[PDB]
Amino acid sequence: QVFRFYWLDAYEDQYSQPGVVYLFGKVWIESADAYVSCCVSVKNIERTVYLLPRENRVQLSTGKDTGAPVSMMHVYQEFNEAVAEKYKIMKFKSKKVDKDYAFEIPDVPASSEYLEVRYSADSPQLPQDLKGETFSHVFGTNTSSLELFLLSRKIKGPSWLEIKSPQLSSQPMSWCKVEAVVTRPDQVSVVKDLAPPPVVVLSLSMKTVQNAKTHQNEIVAIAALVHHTFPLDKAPPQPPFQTHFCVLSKLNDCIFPYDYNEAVKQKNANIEIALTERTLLGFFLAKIHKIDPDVIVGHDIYGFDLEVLLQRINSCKVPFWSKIGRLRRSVMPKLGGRSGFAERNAACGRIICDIEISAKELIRCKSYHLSELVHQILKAERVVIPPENIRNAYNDSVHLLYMLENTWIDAKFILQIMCELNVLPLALQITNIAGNVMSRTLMGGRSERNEYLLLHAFTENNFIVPDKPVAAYAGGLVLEPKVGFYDKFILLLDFNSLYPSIIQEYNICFTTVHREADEIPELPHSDLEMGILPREIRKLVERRRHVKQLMKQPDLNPDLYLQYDIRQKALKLTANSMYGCLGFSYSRFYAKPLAALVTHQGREILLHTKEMVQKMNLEVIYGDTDSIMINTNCNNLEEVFKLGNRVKSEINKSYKLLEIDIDGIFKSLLLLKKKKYAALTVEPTGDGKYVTKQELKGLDIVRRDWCELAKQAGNYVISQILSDQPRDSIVENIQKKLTEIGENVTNGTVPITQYEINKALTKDPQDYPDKKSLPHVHVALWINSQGGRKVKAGDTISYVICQDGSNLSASQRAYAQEQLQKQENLSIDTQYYLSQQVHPVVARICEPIDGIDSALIAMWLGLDPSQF
DNA sequence: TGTCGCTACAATCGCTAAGTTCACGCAGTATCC
Ligand SMILES: Nc1nc2c(ncn2[C@H]2C[C@H](O)[C@@H](COP(=O)(O)OP(=O)(O)OP(=O)(O)O)O2)c(=O)[nH]1
Ligand SMILES: [Mg+2]
Repeated sequence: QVFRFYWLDAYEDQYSQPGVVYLFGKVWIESADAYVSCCVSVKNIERTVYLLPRENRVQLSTGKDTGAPVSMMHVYQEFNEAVAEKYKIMKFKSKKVDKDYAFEIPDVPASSEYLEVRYSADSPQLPQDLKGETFSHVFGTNTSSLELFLLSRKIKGPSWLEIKSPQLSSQPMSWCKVEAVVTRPDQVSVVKDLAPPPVVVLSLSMKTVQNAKTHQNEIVAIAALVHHTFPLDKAPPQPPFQTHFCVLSKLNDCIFPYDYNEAVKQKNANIEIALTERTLLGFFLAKIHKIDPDVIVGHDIYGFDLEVLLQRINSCKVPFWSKIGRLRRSVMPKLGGRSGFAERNAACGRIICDIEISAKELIRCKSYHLSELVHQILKAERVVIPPENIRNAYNDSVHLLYMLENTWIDAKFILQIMCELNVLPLALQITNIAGNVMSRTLMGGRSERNEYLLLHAFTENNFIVPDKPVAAYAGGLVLEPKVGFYDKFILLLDFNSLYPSIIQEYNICFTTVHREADEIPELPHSDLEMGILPREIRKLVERRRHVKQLMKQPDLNPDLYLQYDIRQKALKLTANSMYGCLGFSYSRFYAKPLAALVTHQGREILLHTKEMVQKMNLEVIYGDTDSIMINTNCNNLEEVFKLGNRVKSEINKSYKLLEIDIDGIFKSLLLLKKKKYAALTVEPTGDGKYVTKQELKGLDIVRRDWCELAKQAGNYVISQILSDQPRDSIVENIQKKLTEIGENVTNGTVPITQYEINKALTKDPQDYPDKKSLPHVHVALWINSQGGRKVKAGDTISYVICQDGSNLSASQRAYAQEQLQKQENLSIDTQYYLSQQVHPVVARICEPIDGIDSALIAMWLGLDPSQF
């Protein structure tokens, strides 16, 4: 009678169907000897409200205090007489429950007795501020059905579920293969210790041509790759894709090449040629229904792909739109709005993976557009078709097939990127840790993950969580650097998980720090037991430590090493976001006093460590909120390691959980400012042999907002300055290289790509006020003016500042590289680069350097020293 | 419709206020009527 399946996604409609949640997942059907998508509708999820009784009865209007003690019987009688009649509640089940509370609502005791009352989700929802003569507060009034279900059944991310006494649906309600109806939450249970089942992953790339007549993006091809046995707990398979299907349509007025049909037939691929976008969309929807993928992956899927698909479906009136998801509906949610919420609702039941968002979360790159990711991750070169060539493709079979194969290659690259970063396993792990839904986790962001983690933690410990909500404080202390150049051995000491460790050691929790509704609250007493937040953060820290230890294994595959590093960084960021959400104004658990206490303890710890190290007769030259840089004044590495171990042990002796570890040994350092230095990191190889690795932190050479020419010049200068050559030779080489770069720029021998400068966008180009015209924004608008895919918020834009004879400021002459290559009145402003891109960076680098100054750099670059 | 925290640096733009130059008065000498 039981029903075991692996649930992946959950969907709830607060307005359409009250008290109903649909769970989508995989179920093993023995006859087919494979998993089939199944949907389970958990109905009758009653809403629970906790009422806080008063100590004594109070008159409602007079605001008096009669003095009659208020018991649970009196509370129930009042709710049955006044409130039940007032708000038209017919049936409700009432019981007395002893629950805890420690959050930001005044006059609520830590532990007290409440009258839990439930009733159907069809009944009206009580107001959040409801009060009465016998009760002073009502909680959980705005509790969503999904949250109630997840917290009641203790479901934490994807996992196997067992359903008792399943029912059959009267009529089909989902596009899946198996359906089942659960009459109550209590009939659903969780079964642990079972491997996740392989899922279907569909990677799709589409090419569109915009109609300037209506500024509508019309789809002309969809190249899609599918793998039916993609694992969620193992390494990506090779080859990453099993089979594929291609669909290619024509425009409204253009026609196919002469012998397109014969060439397509000879190609032997699964090419299905749809005459019109309507037939193409119908075929795509039928294919999606047949495959029924569980994880649809793409690039800009949430921003461009799904939005265009749904808009064209609506325009062409493709009958069964709801097949894009897994539920059966008739009315499409209104498009637009912020975020991909419309897209997510449209694709309900399918986990949408946007490798753009995932790449932004996982790695750091100068640009996040597909070509840059392909070059950086896969180390391949991507051929880009200009939109004019896409329009002109309808003139020969060869070019049309080239366009289709380019779409196919883009889809393959998207799948390869998804597999390389290991996005799906990491999403599963983080979802299990947090306990939210996987689609939200893959949508990005840290607030929901930590919020659901703390929801699960507090709920399981008999606590009433706060109702969902419908530089504030000081931070870390940065030591004043001893700016200069150091040629001896510098020993770096860095704390491990400093803020998690502070939370653990000092027992900082909602139930331990007695706040008061900007003074740092008192530390908790050492008598109290460990709180919920220390326990959760300790679990996170232990998981990260386990991953790091697993990384230390010798002879590891470099790809597996990078995957482990990414996972460790993700866990570190998860813990740091758990800390940060305490100081998030819109968070469910906004506890600014707790964050202030944590930061104050961090500052105190750093100050104490600095004082201890200085009291040890050692030199301290830098430190950023958890770290210290020490000038050993030694040239032997063994003594450096010995002293480092001694000082690390001495510092660790004063703490119970906080530990200090030797971060690295720098043979040479260039301390310029706060958060700006370059060093030759030393990694010992053995038998007294060590390898020197360069390391730049915060310099302009490691920033995407500078031209690659300036970055190259600064890198060469830093390499020379950090070398062991005599100073005179270093200065001579710097002069020679600067003269060479000046000659190259003056003679136009530099490659054009070295002039690009990248600046990201915060809002849409339209939403930027008319604050003159910020360079990138300027170019951004041009890109939107031109006939190409628009540029939205959070998109990098590479522009080249060029001469136009305008006698205007540089910031108002920013242009795209294609603009320069096209227009005959635009030329690269050589003087601008030589004076404001190369000179500033090298001058900043060489500030503490003897023999080099701004005037000398200008002279070597061929500029006029006068102004400098 | 959501949206982790804070600290630091750097370029750009607007504002604006001190600093500067250029021009108006007085005194003297001189030339030229
Ligand atoms: N909220 C938040 N806090 C951060 C972030 N990055 C760093 N911090 C805080 C918490 C860290 O413990 C502290 C020191 O930074 P670290 O990069 O050395 O990380 P941490 O010491 O926690 O761990 P680790 O040294 O990598 O083992 O600064 C962040 O992105 N968000
Ligand atoms: Mg650290």
